[PDB]
Amino acid sequence: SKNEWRKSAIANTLLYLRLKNIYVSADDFVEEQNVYVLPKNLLKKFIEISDVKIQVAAFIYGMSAKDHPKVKEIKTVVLVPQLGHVGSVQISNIPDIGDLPDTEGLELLGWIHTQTEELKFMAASEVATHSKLFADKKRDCIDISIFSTPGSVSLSAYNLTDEGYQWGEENKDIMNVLSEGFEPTFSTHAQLLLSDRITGNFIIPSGNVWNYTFMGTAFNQEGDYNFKYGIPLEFYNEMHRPVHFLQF
Amino acid sequence: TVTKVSLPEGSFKRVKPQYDEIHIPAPSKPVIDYELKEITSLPDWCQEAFPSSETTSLNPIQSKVFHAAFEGDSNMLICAPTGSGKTNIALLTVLKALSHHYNPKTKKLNLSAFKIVYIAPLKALVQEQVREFQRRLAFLGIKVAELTGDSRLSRKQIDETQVLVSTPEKWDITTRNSNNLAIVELVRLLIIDEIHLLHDDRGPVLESIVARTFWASKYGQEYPRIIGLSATLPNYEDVGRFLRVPKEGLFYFDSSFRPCPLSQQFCGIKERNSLKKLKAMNDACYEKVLESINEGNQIIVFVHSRKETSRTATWLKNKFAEENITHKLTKNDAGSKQILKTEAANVLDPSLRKLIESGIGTHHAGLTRSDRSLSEDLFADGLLQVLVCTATLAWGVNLPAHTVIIKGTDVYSPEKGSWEQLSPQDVLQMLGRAGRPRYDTFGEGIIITDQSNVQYYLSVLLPIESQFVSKLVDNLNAEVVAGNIKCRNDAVNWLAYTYLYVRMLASPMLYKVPDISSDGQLKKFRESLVHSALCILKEQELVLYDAENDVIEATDLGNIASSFYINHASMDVYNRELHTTQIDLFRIFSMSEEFKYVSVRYEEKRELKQLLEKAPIPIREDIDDPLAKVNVLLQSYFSQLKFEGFALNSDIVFIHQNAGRLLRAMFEICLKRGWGHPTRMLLNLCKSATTKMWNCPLRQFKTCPVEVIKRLEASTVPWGDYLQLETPAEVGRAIRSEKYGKQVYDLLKRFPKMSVTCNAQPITRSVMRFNIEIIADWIWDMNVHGSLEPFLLMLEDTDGDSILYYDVLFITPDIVGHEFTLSFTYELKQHNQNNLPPNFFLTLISENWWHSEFEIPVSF
Amino acid sequence: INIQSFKDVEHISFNFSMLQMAFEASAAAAGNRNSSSVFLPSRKDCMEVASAFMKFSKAIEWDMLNVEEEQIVPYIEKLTDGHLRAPLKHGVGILYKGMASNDERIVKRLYEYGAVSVLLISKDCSAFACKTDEVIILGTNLYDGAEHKYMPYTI
Repeated sequence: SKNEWRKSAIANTLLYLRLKNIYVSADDFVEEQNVYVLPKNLLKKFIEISDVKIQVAAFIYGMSAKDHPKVKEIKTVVLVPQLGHVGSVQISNIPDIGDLPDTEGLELLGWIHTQTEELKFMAASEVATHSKLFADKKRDCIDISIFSTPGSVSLSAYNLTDEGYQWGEENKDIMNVLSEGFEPTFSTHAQLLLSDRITGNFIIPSGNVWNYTFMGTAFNQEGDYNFKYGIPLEFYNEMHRPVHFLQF
Repeated sequence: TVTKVSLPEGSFKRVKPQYDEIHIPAPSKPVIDYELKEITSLPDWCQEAFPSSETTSLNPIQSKVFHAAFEGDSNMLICAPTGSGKTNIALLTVLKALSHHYNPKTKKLNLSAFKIVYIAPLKALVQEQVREFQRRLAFLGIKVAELTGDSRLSRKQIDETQVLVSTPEKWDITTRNSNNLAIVELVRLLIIDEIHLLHDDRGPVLESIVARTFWASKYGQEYPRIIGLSATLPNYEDVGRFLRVPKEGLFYFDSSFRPCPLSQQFCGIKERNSLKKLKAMNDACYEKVLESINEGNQIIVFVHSRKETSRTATWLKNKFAEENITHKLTKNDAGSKQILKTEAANVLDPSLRKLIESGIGTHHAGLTRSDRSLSEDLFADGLLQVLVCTATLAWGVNLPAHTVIIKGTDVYSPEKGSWEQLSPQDVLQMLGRAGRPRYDTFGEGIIITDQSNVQYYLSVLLPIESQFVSKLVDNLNAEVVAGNIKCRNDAVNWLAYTYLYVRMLASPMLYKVPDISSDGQLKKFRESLVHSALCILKEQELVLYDAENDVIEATDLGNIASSFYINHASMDVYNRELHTTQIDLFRIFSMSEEFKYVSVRYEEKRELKQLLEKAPIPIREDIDDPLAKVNVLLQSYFSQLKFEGFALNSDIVFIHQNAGRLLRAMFEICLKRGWGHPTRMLLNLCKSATTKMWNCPLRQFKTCPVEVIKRLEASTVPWGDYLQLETPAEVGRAIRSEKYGKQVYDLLKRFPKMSVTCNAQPITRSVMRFNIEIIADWIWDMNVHGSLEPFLLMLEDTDGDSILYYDVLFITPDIVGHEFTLSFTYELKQHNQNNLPPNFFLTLISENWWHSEFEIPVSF
Repeated sequence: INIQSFKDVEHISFNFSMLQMAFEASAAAAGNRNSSSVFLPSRKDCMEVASAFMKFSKAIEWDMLNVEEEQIVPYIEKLTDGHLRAPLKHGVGILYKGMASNDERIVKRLYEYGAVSVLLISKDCSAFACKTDEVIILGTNLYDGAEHKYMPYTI
């Protein structure tokens, strides 16, 4: 049937319950390298607006404190026009947010996204997309991968090596079967800390819609889009589905 | 347990194989100590009020009551036989009430000082009295209006009117409204028709109505005149007490006094099994129908269901042809047939037509409005010999026949989940059709039932007991909400003006009193009921209660329950449950008490299924379930679906007139409770129910052509986009029509979208003041906007889930175009006090106009 | 200091329901033999509240001036502004900007002695130090048809 989504849409209502089980990938703390702090409220919301099956992604912007130049607090999650799939997501370009208020000296720290396959390393659609977005622009951009599954969510932060990037540049496209040249060693654990003592916020497209699944013709993947602070829409929000209200 | 019914002298029983019939002769003339009061003896204005009654004088009952009615101002209770002439009796009391205001010397008649209310049990009859009273009281230039069937704010106006004809419930809601207290003061005549409804499970409405007129008046001090109109039944004594009628004004008329005097007959079917019992009644029915026809008389058959009418009518049709069929076709083949068969063809659609060709009609709701009006009018005109009816005819219409047969008295109570016997008031309503008073020398009423029941219906042609406990919790809350209860002594006083109370004192064993002799006038019992009631209310957060202290307090949630007439239990569910979703709302909507009785009847079910599978919002519920009907109906109203069945089309109408203020009550709760997403969705449903759409509002101007909107709806250009253009040529270019482009623009120009700016000022740490400046400029409307367009203003949290302040703005033609300012304070929660959020939101939504919402961020 | 909030009232100066509570407080003052003054945002509101207070006082056991009615008529004779005569008579004083000093002092004195139990005072005349036991501020909004809105009192 067409209505695969109906079942998923009902599912996403209980997606808030997955946040009684929040797991963060940890290893030995190294003060020689960075630590990324993700405000807990942003996580809670970002999951609440995600799908159970289809990938959902955003950029993260943040900045260092004075106390430690290596503690990068994430301040803002910028949700942008995009077209999700199972196991991959097509994302529009790094947003221009320069002209918004309170954006004084934010760094683009990277991206954050859902997935339905728990791994210990960045996968091949991840590496393709990570290179697509950041290859020629900002190499240190991390990837925060969220493994979201019934019961729980599990966060995992990665850097990408230059071999990773190069390999990703080689792959303009990714197929289900080809799986050519891939390495789990392409990516490296990055230090992520979830904190509840700082609260971050969202920046959303000005049109308000971030989910161009049911509008896949109008999705401009190099679109010059506008943005504002604001509360992000849910994945199957009526506005992401003009078409279903036409049948009715 | 046996309570054998005394039958008048001359009564007798015949035993027939299929049914025991038992006979009650027409009664002898009474002692003639009266003169029929010819109209001409009435003062000369009135006389108009009685134009061309065939008699040109009042009938016996009316003449005897005329002194006290028209020359008296005393309260009155009139118990009389069925079909005794209630209108003119009501009329006499009306005219008297008018007399107290107009000057005898002055030509001029005061119209603002007096309000007359006429309570009547069913809309069918309420409408009828409105038509009749308008015609008759036309000459005095007074307005008679049905007190509005659906809405609430538009009641404040209907005091354009001098005679209000309501049902008990509509007048209960009206008069229970704190704001209507203004207008209850002008009500001088309160006519309650069918006052013996007191005994029905609807009767407490009449108790509440009266308890309120006497007891709650207080400082305003002048009680209206009351005239009860009743069936002759035991306890009329107690009833006249209940509505403070003194002996001057109490009347009881024996069957001797009944105009169009009624003959009764009771076929007591005796067959045990269903197949043969059903046959027994059909035969039994056929005989009586035949007899009535052989005497040149017409006849109305009451049956329990709508499918029954058509199958009973058919049995007859065929059984009449099985032997003769000449008898009912026509009065004369030459006279009738061309006049019948012309009319038989024209509006008749269903199997009804093959029946009408045979001179027998069917009549039920869920039948084409034109189709049932033919039935009434053909039967009225002699052309149909036999109308087969569902019970509604009895309350709705004024369509008499010489003979009326109740086939069967089995009825289905959905409330009781079970089959049951006809209530007494239904049987008495039905029998009020029997006997055409102007034409017929007399009338005939035939009940057909199981022998078990015959004794019972004999007695009827009944007891009355209070059900006030069952609805006690809901009804207590409403007085708590009206602020008349703060401590539980107010509650045990209140209960003293109930029927329950008068009835408990008098049969304490029935009502399970502990000990009347200890309790005296049941003071501890009252207090105990009140307690238990209050605790279950407190348990559910409709009230605040301290037993020890003894303070009763009114919650916002209880305040919704009272105002929207919602069951306390239902308020509980709404409390806990409100992740509520669109699909759920439609369900919850459909769960409303207001729609308790909605049932999916067999015939309409096929059509209903067609709509339930094209439904835009999923329905979890079955097509068996009533909830699915209400849901699919409401979805239809939003899509303005064309309906064939009359039954169902009435149903749907009933839904939209409530949908509005129910959906609002739902919205109000969610806004109070903070739930962003259902609050947002409810606001739309509310819009959707105003605008009758899920559509550019060029369709909302009655004065637009049908083609022009269709091109703009498909063209996907934003609605507001068309509004921006300030040039009359430009608007016409977008339409792609020249002449429609100049006419459209003036309408287009008038519509406007607010402008809002808002800064914030911290007064203290905790307290933020918000200063707002607003403008919209729109073309004035004498047709499109009314006197005002109201606008909800909310300030809500960043998530858009928590309403922090609200206020309603009413824009008026003097307000549009010019700027104004609003200020308010809101106290930041501790969370936000420590870390300010980035922004809040401030939003304005038209209560009336789709997609006129305008929201702006309010930065920290 | 007892502070009582009230729904949907930002829209106007005070509503029927608030007025009732003001009257309950003034009756409670009257019953404790304490004197109460009531503060209103306008002169109109003083007149209109007086009129409600007369009506409300009739419909209670306590409708007393606490003094005989023949003795009050010599005083009311001055009639500098007829509108004040009618209320003053029932035990209720009025103070607005622009009174005749006759009016002013005739009203003050009757309160001073204890003839009239209740004083009603414009927000403006709040300056005049007119001490009492109980105070009722009945509504805390001002209309200006400059910004076409109601504004709340400043502390």
